[PDB]
Amino acid sequence: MRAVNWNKKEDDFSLMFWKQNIAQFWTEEEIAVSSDKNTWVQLSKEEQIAYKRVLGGLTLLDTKQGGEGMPLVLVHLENLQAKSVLAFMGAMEEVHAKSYSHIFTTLATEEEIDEIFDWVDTHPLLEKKAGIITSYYRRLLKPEVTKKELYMAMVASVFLESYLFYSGFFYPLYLAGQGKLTASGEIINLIIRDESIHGVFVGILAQQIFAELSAEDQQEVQKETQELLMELYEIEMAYTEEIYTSIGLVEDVNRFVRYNANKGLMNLGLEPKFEINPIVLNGLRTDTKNHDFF
Amino acid sequence: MRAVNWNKKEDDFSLMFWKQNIAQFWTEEEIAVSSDKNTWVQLSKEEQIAYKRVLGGLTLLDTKQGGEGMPLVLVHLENLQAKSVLAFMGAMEEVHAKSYSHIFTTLATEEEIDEIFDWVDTHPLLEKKAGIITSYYRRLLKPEVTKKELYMAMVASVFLESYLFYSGFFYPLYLAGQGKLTASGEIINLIIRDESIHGVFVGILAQQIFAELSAEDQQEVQKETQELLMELYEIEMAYTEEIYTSIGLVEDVNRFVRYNANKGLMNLGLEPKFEEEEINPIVLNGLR
Ligand SMILES: [Cl-]
Repeated sequence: MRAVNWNKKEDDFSLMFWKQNIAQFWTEEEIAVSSDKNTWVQLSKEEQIAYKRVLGGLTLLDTKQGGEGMPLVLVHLENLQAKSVLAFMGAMEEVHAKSYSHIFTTLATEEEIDEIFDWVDTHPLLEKKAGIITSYYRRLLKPEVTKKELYMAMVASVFLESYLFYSGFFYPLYLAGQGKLTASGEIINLIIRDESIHGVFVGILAQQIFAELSAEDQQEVQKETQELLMELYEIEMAYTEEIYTSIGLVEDVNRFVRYNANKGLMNLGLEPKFEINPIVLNGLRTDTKNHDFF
Repeated sequence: MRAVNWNKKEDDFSLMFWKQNIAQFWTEEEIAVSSDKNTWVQLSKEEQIAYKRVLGGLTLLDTKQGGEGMPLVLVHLENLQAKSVLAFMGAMEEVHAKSYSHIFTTLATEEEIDEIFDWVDTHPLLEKKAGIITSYYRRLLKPEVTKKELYMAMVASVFLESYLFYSGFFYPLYLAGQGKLTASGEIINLIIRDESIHGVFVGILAQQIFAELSAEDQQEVQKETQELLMELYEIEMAYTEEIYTSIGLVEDVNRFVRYNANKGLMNLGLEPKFEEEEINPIVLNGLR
């Protein structure tokens, strides 16, 4: 039975991503959020509700990625060095989720927070969105998986990390780019810096598996991938209408969703399928690599 | 579908263990090991081989715990706060494995290191003991698991983290207690500080799942747990004989194995099964 041996590279990139994930390590206690209250109270009722709801949705996606996606993808990987990186990435998803709770504690009452998490649990679009992704993960709950099944779980992972978060990330970035809730904006930037490298790494692993598939299986997963992309897009368009219509931002968020869907495709080695709001860009500007990335 | 909500406690202990695991965070780059070369070269070849072999075995157990044990136990937990803790613990198992490679790079040539890992992969006792543990994990590769299956995977996890490591941890602690390889000894101590809290936490979870079983299921897993303990003991005694006979420490390591088996049992809420003894005082000084 093999032990991970870092003296003998198993691939050309796992060490670099291990080191970068470690270098980017942070926890919920490094960014104090209390100073955001001065601009929180200046938001309208409708803007506060949108902010809290998008944070709830972001929390759900991190919960599923750290607790189902990374574990089930990594257990079936044969590359022990890449397994190591994914295990660390899954732990950082849990750090991300906990950081949203830290934001909530500062900006909302105990009762308001619990109302948001009840709204998340019963929300039909969030349940549909997360169910679509996790179906590909739950297919891996068996002793032996095919490369097609593993590939499609990695696709789902890239789409969650590079794409599905961004209808939610929009709003903390939009406010921060206006000087509002900048400390929470710093946290979201740290989260984005991690998710960006997560999506690149899983996308590399997916491309390696894809090349190992038969031509017939390649054509089948290409179709499934394009269908999944658009299935999620339909749900995201319903979600942006639900969240952002009250505050006038639906079309802006949709452009941002498409931008990040294209990024997810590129992480998988695929061409863009869709043809960034400047205030969002300014809210990314606090992190040099985020602003360059986007 | 539920998102983790740390505002509303799911149990009385996950937040405390979350905070402690974060507080204990460290990586491979924080302890420079090159100063150990001065005492490494004073060891005989037999001592050096034993050290490298036991680190190879420790690396195998971390590989399986981070890459199979924690993932498969956590995926079936309903408690999202406890899931969070386990995901972090699994990542730290991978950090531990990477730290052993850091020690290897300092103390051995590239060819020597690859020889150790080939020795690990083809070792029959390491394959057997790892296979016994991972059999309980692999039973969780299905959409729905029973609480009996989850309990026995948690038992296997506590036995690995609180017990099976210690036939290997012995020798770095013993040498460090004598002033030898003390930088590597500092790393092993950081690893032990993590594994100790891992075993306590998983043991708490196991006791919770146990209380949720029918009496019939309780009687079954109680017996399976005692049998597993002693099946692993028989393998560990073969392993200590193989590793430590050359350097005269077999009976010393066996005492330490029994001590830590008892700790694993107590982490599960179970009574000790081996003669309760004082820890070897040289090892105690290596923990100091
Ligand atoms: Cl296949």
